Amino acid sequence: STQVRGYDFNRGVNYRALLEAFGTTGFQATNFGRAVQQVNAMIEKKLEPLSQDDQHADLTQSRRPLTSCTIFLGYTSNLISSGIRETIRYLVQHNMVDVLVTTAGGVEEDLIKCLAPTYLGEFSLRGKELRENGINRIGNLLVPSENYCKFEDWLMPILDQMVMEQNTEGVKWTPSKMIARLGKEINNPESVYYWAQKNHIPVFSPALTDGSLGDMIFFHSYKNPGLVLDIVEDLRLINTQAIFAKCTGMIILGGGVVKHHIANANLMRNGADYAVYINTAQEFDGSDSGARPDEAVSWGKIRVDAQPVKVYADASLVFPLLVAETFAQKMDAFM
Amino acid sequence: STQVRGYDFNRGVNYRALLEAFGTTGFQATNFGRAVQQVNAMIEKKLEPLSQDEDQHADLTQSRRPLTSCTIFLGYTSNLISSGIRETIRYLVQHNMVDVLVTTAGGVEEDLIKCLAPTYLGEFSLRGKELRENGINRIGNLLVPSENYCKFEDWLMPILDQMVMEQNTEGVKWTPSKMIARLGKEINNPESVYYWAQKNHIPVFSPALTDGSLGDMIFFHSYKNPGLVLDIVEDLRLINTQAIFAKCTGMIILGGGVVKHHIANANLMRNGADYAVYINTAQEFDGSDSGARPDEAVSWGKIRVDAQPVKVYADASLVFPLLVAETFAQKMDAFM
Amino acid sequence: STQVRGYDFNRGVNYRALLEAFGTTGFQATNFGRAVQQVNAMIEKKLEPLSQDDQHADLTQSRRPLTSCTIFLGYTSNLISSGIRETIRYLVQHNMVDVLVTTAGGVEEDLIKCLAPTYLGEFSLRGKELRENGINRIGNLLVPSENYCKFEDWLMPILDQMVMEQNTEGVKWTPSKMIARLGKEINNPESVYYWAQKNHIPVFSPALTDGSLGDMIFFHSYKNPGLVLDIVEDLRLINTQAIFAKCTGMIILGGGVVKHHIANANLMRNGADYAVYINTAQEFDGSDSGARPDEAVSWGKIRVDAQPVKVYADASLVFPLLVAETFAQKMDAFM
Amino acid sequence: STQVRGYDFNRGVNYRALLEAFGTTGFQATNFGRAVQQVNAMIEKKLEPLSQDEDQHADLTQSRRPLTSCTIFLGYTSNLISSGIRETIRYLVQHNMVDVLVTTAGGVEEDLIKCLAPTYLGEFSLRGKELRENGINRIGNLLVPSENYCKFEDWLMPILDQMVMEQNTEGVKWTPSKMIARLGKEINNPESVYYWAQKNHIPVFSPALTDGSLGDMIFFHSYKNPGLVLDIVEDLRLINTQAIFAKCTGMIILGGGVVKHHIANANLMRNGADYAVYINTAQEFDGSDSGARPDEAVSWGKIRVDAQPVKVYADASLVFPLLVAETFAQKMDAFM
Repeated sequence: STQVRGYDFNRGVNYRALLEAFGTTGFQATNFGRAVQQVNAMIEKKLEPLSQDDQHADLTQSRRPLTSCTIFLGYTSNLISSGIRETIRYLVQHNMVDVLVTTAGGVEEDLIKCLAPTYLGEFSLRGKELRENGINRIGNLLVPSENYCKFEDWLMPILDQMVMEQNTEGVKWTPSKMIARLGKEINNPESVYYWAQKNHIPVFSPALTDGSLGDMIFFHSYKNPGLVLDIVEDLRLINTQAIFAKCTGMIILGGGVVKHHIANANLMRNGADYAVYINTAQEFDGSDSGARPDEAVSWGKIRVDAQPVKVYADASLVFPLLVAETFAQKMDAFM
Repeated sequence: STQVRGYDFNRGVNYRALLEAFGTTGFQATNFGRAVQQVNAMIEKKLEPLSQDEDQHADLTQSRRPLTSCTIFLGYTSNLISSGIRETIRYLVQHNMVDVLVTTAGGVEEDLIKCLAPTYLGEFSLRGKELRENGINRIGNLLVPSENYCKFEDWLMPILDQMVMEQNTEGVKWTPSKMIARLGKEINNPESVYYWAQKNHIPVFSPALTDGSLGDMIFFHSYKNPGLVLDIVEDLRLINTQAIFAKCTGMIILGGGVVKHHIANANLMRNGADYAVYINTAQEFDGSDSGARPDEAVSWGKIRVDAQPVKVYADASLVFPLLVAETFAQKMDAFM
Repeated sequence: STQVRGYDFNRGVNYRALLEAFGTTGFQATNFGRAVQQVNAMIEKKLEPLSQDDQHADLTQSRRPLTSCTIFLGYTSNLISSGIRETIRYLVQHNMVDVLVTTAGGVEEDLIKCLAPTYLGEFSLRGKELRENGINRIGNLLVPSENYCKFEDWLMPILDQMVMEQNTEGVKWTPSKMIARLGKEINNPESVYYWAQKNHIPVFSPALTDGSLGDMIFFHSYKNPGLVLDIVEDLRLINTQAIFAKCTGMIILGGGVVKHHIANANLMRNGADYAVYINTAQEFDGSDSGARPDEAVSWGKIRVDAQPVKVYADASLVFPLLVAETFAQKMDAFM
Repeated sequence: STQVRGYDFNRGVNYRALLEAFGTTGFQATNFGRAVQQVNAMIEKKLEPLSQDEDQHADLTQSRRPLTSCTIFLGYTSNLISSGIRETIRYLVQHNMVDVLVTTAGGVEEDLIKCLAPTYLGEFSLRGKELRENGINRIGNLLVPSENYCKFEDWLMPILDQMVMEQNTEGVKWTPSKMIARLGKEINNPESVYYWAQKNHIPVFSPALTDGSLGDMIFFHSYKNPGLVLDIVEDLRLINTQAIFAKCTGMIILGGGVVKHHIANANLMRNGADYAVYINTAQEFDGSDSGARPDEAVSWGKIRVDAQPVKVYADASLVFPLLVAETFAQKMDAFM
């Protein structure tokens, strides 16, 4: 049995030792330490050599090579509005995860940040005055409305090409296919989705129309009717990523559809081997967002022998620390 | 200037008086009282007749549903359909008291499956290992046997066969809302929310319909019978049109996530809902949309500036039946 | 096994049936139903006749007669600022509970409401403007500063008498003794503490000085030095209420010291027989406020065979409903 | 106008840069950055010298502690003393970096008991029955053997005997803070927070000191040796005087409850703290003082209007060591 003991600042300030001490500090600090261990277990399993074949690509319909552990990373839109956008972009840029799952805000806000920035503000700011000045609030963040005007100008010509390619080149569009195209078009190394499509990391977002991107598509469809986005084919693509995995881990930031969609794909292989949740949602109202990992065990979305971890924390604080002690330590092994 | 005072039980248990007294009790009790006022304002507006000019603009809807002076969007998370709030929602839909539903995938199939097999009471603390071993799945403090989903598979597969056939031979262009209407017709059971929704021409939107057991079944089905397409773009036009050509709109949103965002974003298209009540336990401090106060939506134009929206920070399983008792259920005669 | 089913409004509106249906509705509605049952179990045990003696009074040093179940009711100050003040006053007026535990705000705000009201406001109101207008915010409630001026005028002459009685009539003051005296002085049937002292229900508040009452005592002590408030004797009084109980129940609204103090007194009898918590606090930071009842079982503050219930809810909503279906149904049996 | 940008790990793991980048990351990460700025402002003020006039007013304190330009109140709940944050708090107290402590009863005795026997890591989910049967008590995901309290009984009883004797024969008028100072002297262990507090003349206030294991022991003791009095009125004068004759005040408050309220109410006596940082997970919507935003305290005059207080919505076990690393620990040389 391990004793409780916090970091002793009489040693001075060594950050690596400070973070290691979280494991024995208790409460959510201990769960953070447990999360470092689970993610490092995922990474070490991923780095094990493997031997397998063209077969894989025919049943997944993916160009992505299999590894010894397929890592699903899911995150809510607000985290793409935050600086965790840079954290996620880093992992995708270096091919450290295999599948992304977000909400529609979580696609478009990455793209818009390549056109214009998001600013710091305060939770307290009143909507009346903000609206009168053309500013939209996201938590304690602020996005000028003009940001979406620039987004519209950038996007309309691409939508025109997508409709044309659909009606004459046979393209059957889905959200993931669309997200890849937008990342290719934004063509900017600051963008998560630019790196994802370059590295053949698919992005699933079955509610992609539920945001500003949806708005644009709606307005565009009266100037250029025709665009269809199918969600059934994306279901086959994400589920096959899970079924034909050697091992799977889930890193899930926040709740909602991103949490559920990743968990349900792993129910196809009767469960994920590793799982970390980081969110502030609570169980007591029965919502999937607030459920402990152990609920997902009852369903088989996480294997009974797994040691899943939830850290009850704002991921804006915890996720960069987690990456610092896990993925960022093994950068040499990813090149 | 309104003074704080609680209900005095020296008067006896006068239930209506006790509920009315929440308004002056403070904290979330006062917010409940404000939510009752906001929903009654939605209902009073809804029953007001359309002038000639208003009728002209609302008829632009190519939908069969009679247009009213207030189009009410009801959104709820899947857990509430697993709960007994399924019963509350079904009643409102049965009597045409709301006009548009928004939910998540689980929120469709658990209503249908409850017409095949029940959900049971459990405890939050039950461990996943022993439950999984006995083929019981946990939803909060509720429990659903795996057998339930088998029954659902046997029921749904044939319908999936027919939908593919109608897609391919009759030109049907399926969307989530059209599939949900169809599944409601098939279930053909007056205990079902979606049975009543399709009977009463109340559309159901669920852009992430594939993310659950229904998706599992579509996925398996697609291998013995491929090609089913569910387009989300057409549904986006359909929900947005409900908001654009409304004389007035109200939002009643239970929980967070896509249901909260999708309803509010549809109302951005008319420069804001006139009335809105949120009921949920999510907190704002992580910047989630689920935990945002209504005043954030005001920032965006999703709720009008002159509106007086209300958030009640409570589990809807407690609050929503009380809210309905004090609002819609008092005007039942006006809806039949 | 019980099926989930909510109330069917096709029956019309019968509130008693509506509340009963919470038990089968799920999530916190089910826990509410479980709480109704636990409190009704407490009340039914309390109403069982008993046979015992003067002995009791000598080891508790209390005039309160023993019953078959001693009910401890604890609540945080904010609930005395709310209308739950009326709910609590009703239970105390009719001798339905045996021991009260609150914080200091929870004493003085009951007394002040007999001099001037608390008003409705909003959580959003900014402190700068409120302070400039002499208004203090409590959640979405508002208390003018003048309220505390009236309180000061009312209280100073009583403090003078208490110091005099201490230094010449031997009175050894404690918080509970003081709270009884203040309830006697306010002499107003709207006051919780007026009814508590009339019915010999003791009020424990070991941090009584941590509020406006504390302020006043502080200022008074420079005009009239001498007042001592001992907490050791109040410890003996509350613990003996628990030790010499036939059975005990705890109804605890909110967290903090009120939750802990009641639970620790019941650790003296190796546990309470019935227990209901109503609060919105969460466990994940390890605080006693957010702990589930099952933590208290590990300590022996609740008996292993008990079936304690926590309702995760604002007590301003839930407590009047709970009382309506429990204590208020048995009013005839309390007269 | 400050843009949102996160730390770019393409730069490597530069820990100081990563922590500084929280300020522009958003949500609670930005609040952490603001908390670092507020605490560094407290520290910079504290190290500024007292002018002649300022020295004159602060010396009015009849306390031994050297007065500084900023009196810092550190408050924390009992659970944090059970956690490894005990280690963080002890360091600050050891090096005279704070001036007044406020805690709850558990917050005193668990520090002393850790000098007799350790606390262990557990899980939140461990069931109370099997723990009780094996004489293990649960504190969140931490575990304390019952034996710990037996060791504490054997250690404390003799001291209680002496305090009664000094009360009765030497005229000692005991209060919670005086008892805590005495228990710190007795423990005589440099791992103990209260050892260092009494060594450095840092008073500890705990009006509800009786509400826990220490109270249990006082209670039992009072039967073989009655009469111990702990007066809370004198301690009220003592904490209030620390605030009234301060040149400047800062509050660092971890968690809610009496510690939060008592520190803030002491600062009402000077018409407000100049600096304040709250770290806790409590929510405002039930109207609790624990969950109130700092701006509520502004309403009361507990925090000055011109202050820029900060609440970080996080478990302090995560945040507080990071905060200390970026503030107090960078100025260690100035405090020795």
